[PDB]
Amino acid sequence: IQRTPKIQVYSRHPAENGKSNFLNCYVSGFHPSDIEVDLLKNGERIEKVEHSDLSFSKDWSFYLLYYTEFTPTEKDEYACRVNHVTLSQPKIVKWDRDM
Amino acid sequence: LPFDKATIM
Amino acid sequence: GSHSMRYFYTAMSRPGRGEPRFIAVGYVDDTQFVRFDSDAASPRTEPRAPWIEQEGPEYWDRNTQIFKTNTQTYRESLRNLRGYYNQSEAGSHIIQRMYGCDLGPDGRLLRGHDQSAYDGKDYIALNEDLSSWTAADTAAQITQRKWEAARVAEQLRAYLEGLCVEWLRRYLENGKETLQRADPPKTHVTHHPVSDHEATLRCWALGFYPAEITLTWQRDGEDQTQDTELVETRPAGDRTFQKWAAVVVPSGEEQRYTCHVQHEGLPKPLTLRWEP
Repeated sequence: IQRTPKIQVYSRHPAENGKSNFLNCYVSGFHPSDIEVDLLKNGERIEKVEHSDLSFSKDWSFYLLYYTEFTPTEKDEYACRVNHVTLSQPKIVKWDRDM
Repeated sequence: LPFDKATIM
Repeated sequence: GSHSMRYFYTAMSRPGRGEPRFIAVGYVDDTQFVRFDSDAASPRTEPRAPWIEQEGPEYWDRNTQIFKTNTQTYRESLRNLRGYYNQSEAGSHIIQRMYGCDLGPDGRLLRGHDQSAYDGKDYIALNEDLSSWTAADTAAQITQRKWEAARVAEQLRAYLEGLCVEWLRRYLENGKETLQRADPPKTHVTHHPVSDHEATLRCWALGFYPAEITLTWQRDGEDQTQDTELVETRPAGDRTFQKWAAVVVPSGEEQRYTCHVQHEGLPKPLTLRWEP
């Protein structure tokens, strides 16, 4: 009856330390549509994160893009925290520049 | 432009 | 090339948390151009692409009237489908609809679509003839009788062959600089040792539009479908899309692997290798 989200965390442009970019968290393939998505900076929730309007794929599963402006560095850790009815606990996916 | 009606299912 | 228009509707009940929410979004290919949300502070059809902004107040008012009426109709439909499945008034349910028209490279109607789902499962679909229905079960057969009585298929056929194609062609002209522009993927191959005997080859495709792309790895010219890790195509947030395909290869055999890229924007398809 329910489908768990696929999660991808990545940047809009290839990452360059000290250069402004966008941090994206793309959640897709989930059902039902209610979902909680946070972008994290060193485990702390980032404010003013924007997201795309709710839409869905040919198999009826939903997708959303959560994004925020960010300036990556060598030491700062970025992640996406997702909760859905299908998950026992929030899933955290770390940002990896090569993924 | 969308279809002008949604008919009760 | 080929183009399509689609509207996507989501109607979601939420017992104890108010009346069902109705969402409508409209797309031309992979470009969203409108949104309507019954939960917005002031629900109205809003533009989501710059080329639709030139549409007059009569366009915006017409869209808003249709979506406001659909908000009410879908609340009635959710009540009905709850009854058809003998479901309790406690659970949250969703009706989805996706419909629209496909044009061929000559701009002529290829085919029309009208499909509905209940809780993410096919429920009722307009057949390709645009005259008959495929009902998934005995609940959907009730909807099918109602829709035949209101002559829904005939009204949909007139729209799909008429207004749908006409407005899609208008949008394609008004938005021709983006909608009729295919941006080819920017590609590269990365290499990362996973051990002393194996390495990951990752083939990247960035900044392309539309989202449709083919990324494959070959070993000695043989497709590696099973051994390839393929991520879902993902939006960059600037209209373009991204994708990558990875293979774990034996150290010293990297040159036996080739990445193949097919996309509408490329003058010619690509064959890439890891360049040490």
